[PDB]
Amino acid sequence: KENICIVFGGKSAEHEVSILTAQNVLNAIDKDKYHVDIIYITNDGDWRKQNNITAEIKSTDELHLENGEALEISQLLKESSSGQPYDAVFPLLHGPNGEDGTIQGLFEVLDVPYVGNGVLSAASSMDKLVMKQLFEHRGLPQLPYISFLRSEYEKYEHNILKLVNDKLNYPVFVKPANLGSSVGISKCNNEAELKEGIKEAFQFDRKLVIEQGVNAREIEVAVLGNDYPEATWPGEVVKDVAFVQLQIPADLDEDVQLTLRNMALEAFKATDCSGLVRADFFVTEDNQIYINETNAMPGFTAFSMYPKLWENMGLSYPELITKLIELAKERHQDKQKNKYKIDRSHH
Amino acid sequence: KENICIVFGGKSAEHEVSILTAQNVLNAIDKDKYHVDIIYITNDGDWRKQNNITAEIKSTDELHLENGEALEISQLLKESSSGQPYDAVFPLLHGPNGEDGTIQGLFEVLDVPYVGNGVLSAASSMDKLVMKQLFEHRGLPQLPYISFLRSEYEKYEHNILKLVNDKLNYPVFVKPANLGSSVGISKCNNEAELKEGIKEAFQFDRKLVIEQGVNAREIEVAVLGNDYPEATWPGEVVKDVAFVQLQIPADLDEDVQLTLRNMALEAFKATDCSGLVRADFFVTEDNQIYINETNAMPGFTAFSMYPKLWENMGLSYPELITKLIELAKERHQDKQKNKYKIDRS
Ligand SMILES: CC(C)(CCl)C(=O)Nc1ccc(C(F)(F)F)cc1
Ligand SMILES: CC(C)(CCl)C(=O)Nc1ccc(C(F)(F)F)cc1
Repeated sequence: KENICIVFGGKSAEHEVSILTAQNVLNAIDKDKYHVDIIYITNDGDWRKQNNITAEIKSTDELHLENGEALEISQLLKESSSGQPYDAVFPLLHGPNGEDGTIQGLFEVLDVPYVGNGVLSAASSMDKLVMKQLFEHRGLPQLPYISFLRSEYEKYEHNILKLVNDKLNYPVFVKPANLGSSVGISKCNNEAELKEGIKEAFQFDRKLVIEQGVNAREIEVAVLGNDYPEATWPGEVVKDVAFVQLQIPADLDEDVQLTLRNMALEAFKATDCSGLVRADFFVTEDNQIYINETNAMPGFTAFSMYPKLWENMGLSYPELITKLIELAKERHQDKQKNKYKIDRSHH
Repeated sequence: KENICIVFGGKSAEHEVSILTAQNVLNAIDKDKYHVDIIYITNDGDWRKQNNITAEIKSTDELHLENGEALEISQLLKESSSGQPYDAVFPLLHGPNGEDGTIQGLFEVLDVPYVGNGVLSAASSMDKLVMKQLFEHRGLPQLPYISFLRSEYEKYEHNILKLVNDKLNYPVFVKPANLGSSVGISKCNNEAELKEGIKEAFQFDRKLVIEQGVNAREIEVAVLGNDYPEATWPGEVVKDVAFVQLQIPADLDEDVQLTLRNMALEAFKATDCSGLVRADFFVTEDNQIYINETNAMPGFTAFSMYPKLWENMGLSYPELITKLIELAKERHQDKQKNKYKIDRS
């Protein structure tokens, strides 16, 4: 019997979704295959552990832990309640700066096996500019965009504003590079809104992307695995006004669906993901495809897109959770075996 | 006094360079201006703190190392033995196990102010493929290269080999993408050899780079800063043949030097560095410049290239160390301002 830890909470204003997701994951986990503990990180960095979750979590209130296994973070992560290391830890949260890739590094430093994306991949996917450069190199289609540092804008503003006029069609979005789904973002219908836009965004971030807007469907593909990933049929986030209602499979023609699946695997590769990614695309009325972004930590409730895309392939939510644990072990085992191969060559 | 920590040692095979480097850095810190603790990571992964280094370390043996205080990972990592929070922590080591970027993540999680590159820049510069894609986007010149995952070579070996034949001149080098300077690098003069080198590299990595080799001088530029970084004149290891004395400034045309300085600033930005990078170029006999890589954790003894390059600009080694501390504070304060502003919608 394997030992699992769910870490959730966070100081970031995603506390509640993190908690709901922990409840969803906790309730889809079979407790006779898995010995499960939880760690709740407050909006304070107080780490609170509860051991041996053996029963359905009837309420999200239950999971606002008031108490933890008093021990230090290190100790809380390096041994399961069963006395052995964890087989897999689920980081169901962003870095308590809203960051990704930070908790992964903690885990890596403590030699804790963990679910999902590694450090480079989780950090890569949270930086829109790095993400777009990786997709471009991979040959994935993207909408026109421009990027620059604050230092660049302050020196070459006229040049940069020219570049937007020459390359992008209004309306455009000004977006901070290094947030997730947050402030700083403004749709701009003209140059004067652009400049307001840049200034507001520079208040939260020193690096920006300006992207061309489009009228398109939001189409998403779930990818699962490590070295030989698989992509779901696409699903659609149905909305009458772009500014969860899911349609799975998406109403797209078959060649488009296939192209999307393949580009999802490509996106997953381009950012060197592990465990999973959700690839999010724009698909126009005329079936022009652009990749919008990958999401290394997608909504993961039982009713969320990523899990429901798998259900449609016949991978149920409990099985998806098990598959991600297995992937997590494989990846950890593989990294350690390679450490051994290298050490040995050194010797 | 401000409060500094140096973390050093680590599982990795850099263990003893890391120890020497702590020693150098320690002896370059003015103890009337700075209170200083150190944390040694043991080969087995254990953290051991030695508080309040107050004298010159004449010999590695005056460092407790494995025999410092047992240290769990916690919020306390923020805290000096003075009872003040650390102003800056030097991570003088690579990821004890994994990539680089890992102890940075840990510091990020624990809100520890740290010197040097952040998660994404430390990680992306330990990944040659990601580093090369970022260079390319910035318009930096690089030697022709191809890359692939194991899974792809397994499926498409013949096409991949043809690609090298088509796109690259031999000799070529086969490089694991991940970890630095280490195992699984081959020089390959023909296809028979390449296929051997690929096979051998995949024992240690799941992702490879194949580069066209060149005959070039290796030339380096140190950069220092956060948002308004500055680049040193370039330097070179003195060597009559290209297949430890340094020449700083390097023996190059002024204009080639200026171009390298600018390119270094560009490489710093391309990988979104903080604090510092050393940008390492190949310069051919006919002055063709190729960025080879950036190094987020460059040699940092008193005599290492990175500190010597700054010494030539008139920035002494202790001033270098102080500047890195100040940058680390500025950066940390800036993230604190941003998170505050972000969180306030
Ligand atoms: C929607 C979130 C609560 C945002 Cl972090 C979330 O954490 N999702 C998420 C976290 C972790 C993982 C996984 F653990 F599988 F890698 C998948 C999805
Ligand atoms: C030379 C090493 C021992 C290799 Cl990991 C090393 O750690 N160098 C180094 C580490 C840290 C820093 C900095 F503190 F600036 F980040 C600069 C240089």
